[PDB]
Amino acid sequence: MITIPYLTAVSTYFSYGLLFAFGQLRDFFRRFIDWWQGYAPICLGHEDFYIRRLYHRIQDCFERPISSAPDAWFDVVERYSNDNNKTLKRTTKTSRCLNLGSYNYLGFGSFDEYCTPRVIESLKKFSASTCSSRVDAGTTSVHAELEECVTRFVGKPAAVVFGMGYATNSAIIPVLIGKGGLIISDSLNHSSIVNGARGSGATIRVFQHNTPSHLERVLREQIAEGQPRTHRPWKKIIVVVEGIYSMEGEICHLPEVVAICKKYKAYVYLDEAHSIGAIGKTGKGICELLGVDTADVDVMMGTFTKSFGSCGGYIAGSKELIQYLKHQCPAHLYATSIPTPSAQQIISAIKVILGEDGSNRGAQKLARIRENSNFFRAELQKMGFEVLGDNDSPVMPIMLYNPAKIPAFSRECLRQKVAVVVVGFPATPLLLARARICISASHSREDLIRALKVISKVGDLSGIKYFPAE
Amino acid sequence: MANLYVKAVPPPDMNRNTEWFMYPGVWTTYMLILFFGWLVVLSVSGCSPGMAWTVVNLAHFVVTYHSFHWMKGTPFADDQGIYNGLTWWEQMDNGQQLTRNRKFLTLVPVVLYLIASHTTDYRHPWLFLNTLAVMVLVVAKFPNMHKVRIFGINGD
Amino acid sequence: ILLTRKSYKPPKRPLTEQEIDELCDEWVPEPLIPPITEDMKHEPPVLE
Ligand SMILES: CCCCCCCCCCCCC/C=C/[C@@H](O)[C@H](CO)NC(=O)CCCCCCCCCCCCCCCCCCCCCCC
Repeated sequence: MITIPYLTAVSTYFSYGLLFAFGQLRDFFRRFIDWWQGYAPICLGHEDFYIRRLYHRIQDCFERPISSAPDAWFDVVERYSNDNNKTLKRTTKTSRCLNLGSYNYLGFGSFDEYCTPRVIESLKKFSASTCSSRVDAGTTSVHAELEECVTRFVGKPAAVVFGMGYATNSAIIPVLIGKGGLIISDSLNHSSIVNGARGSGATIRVFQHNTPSHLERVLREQIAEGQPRTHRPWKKIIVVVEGIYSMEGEICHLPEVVAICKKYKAYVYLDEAHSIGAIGKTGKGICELLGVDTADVDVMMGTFTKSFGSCGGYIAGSKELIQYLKHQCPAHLYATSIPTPSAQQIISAIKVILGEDGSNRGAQKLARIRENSNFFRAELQKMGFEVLGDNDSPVMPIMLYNPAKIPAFSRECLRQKVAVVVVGFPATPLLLARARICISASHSREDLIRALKVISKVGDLSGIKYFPAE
Repeated sequence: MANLYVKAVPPPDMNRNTEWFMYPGVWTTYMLILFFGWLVVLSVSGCSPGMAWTVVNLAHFVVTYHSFHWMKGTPFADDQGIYNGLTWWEQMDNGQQLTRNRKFLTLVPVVLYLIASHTTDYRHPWLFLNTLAVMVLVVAKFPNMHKVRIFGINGD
Repeated sequence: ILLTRKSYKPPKRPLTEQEIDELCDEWVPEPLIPPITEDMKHEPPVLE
């Protein structure tokens, strides 16, 4: 699924083994110096080896504090050590870098003159948020008006909105499935989905990432073998897939997945976290870009953090599914309602996207998010880099493959006034370290042109042009 | 200066600890580390090739035994210590026995001991040791020695 | 010797005397015969 140059797959294992060897050696001279209030230690000796022997070496590439709105250009605060690199502290000095590590695709995480004036007015009339849950006193009028805009937008009959995009997967999967069920998940699913599956009693299998000929062969075996020990019938089967598989940048093969789930009478659980304002000619997600009937999928989970510039989540489906969840979902019963100015800013963003604001800049954003991604991705391939994903996706990871290139590609770019994101080993597979580039609809062409020459010059030093240029 | 592209497939294996041992390039590095140690030993202190192969076989004993058969658990806290009563050898391949990658790991301590004996003229000063080392390695990797301990030493 | 063996999964852990009791309680048998109808019950002549 990823083409790896053979000579680089060898100098990566060597680079990791050298780190392992020096780390064990150094940790062996600490265990004999600890000779100089009775409870067990907070953490054992060797459960955080790669946290203190690999992460602390490059800890200045993460948790960079900024002091400006998440815009195309922000200010980055500078940090010193003051005690030989153990606890970084922040100065007063700042910079002015190009934002390429945020998520605001449509450029809503800013001050725009249709949403912020309405949200400020919906603040001084409702005071932040209610202190009760939604079934007691936290269902304001704004919370009832917003659950209609989401149903109109997404397309399904009814929807529920929560206040966290991570609790939208750990507090719902236990409700729909329980013990005796099955969950054929995709390999590269978020942590929230797997934690939600663990919170119930269901069994989890995994089919190969983004290929249906392997999804069929797993369903056949699992229905022909029943429960793992007492070969009862499987009470249910649910298949979980994602719209755009981030950190791989690929659009899912939805038409070929739904067709196989219909045949074996399994259910489908879609996850449009990255693809609900980005892809599509109207912004309706993958079910519109790929031309699939929205009633073939049973549940559709989403998130407003990335595109609409406001926290939250939702679930949409048949009108009895929503009635069941509103009566038996712990996140709906026990948790405080989503704040009011954080719901007005979703209402007034869906109005802009649908063009009901009077102006017509709801289509300029949707066109400029595409004419920027198709340009950046095309230009990176011509210089010989290795970028993944298709042509219609806001994310494009660049593969690095070497643990030592992670602090080298980031420190140079920050020094030349460009900010990016890099991902290491403990989170990713060992061999696949990458950098993630996020392109928004607020970047101008003059910025992408200037940022491509900064990247092309840094990529010569590290030698990450694995493919041949022209 | 880059050729020989390989299209690696992701085996699910759902375990950070023992999934990296399936991507292309592991065997070659395994052997090149051994061939690199052999040359570096007889450069920092000029000696006979036989002894140097002996020092390689003795260093490869402690490193491999302490890593594959002594340590238990995983260094990643994400799985909430699901594998606390298992060693790295037992976690491999979800407990599947006699696979392609287990036979390669079984076959190396033998072939490396043959080389350290055939160039040291057997004798007894080194023969006694090398035999003990290879014997310990091969016994620890037997299919029947699965989740079984010796007198309950480092067993629970 | 080894380079010719076959990969096998480790043996499974047998059912307990408690689990079997449940399976013997969920199982339900079908009726011995199908339910009768009214066309199914015509008597033949009795002659002398
Ligand atoms: C200088 C060149 C190398 C110098 C020595 C390097 C030896 C280090 C390799 C040891 C492999 C450890 C395998 C499992 C260890 C587990 O115990 C621990 C905790 O459970 N897992 C972890 O820390 C994370 C699991 C994966 C981390 C492995 C990173 C190292 C990747 C190298 C593997 C491929 C290259 C070597 C193949 C196996 C090497 C066998 C040792 C060779 C003996 C060398 C002595 C002359």
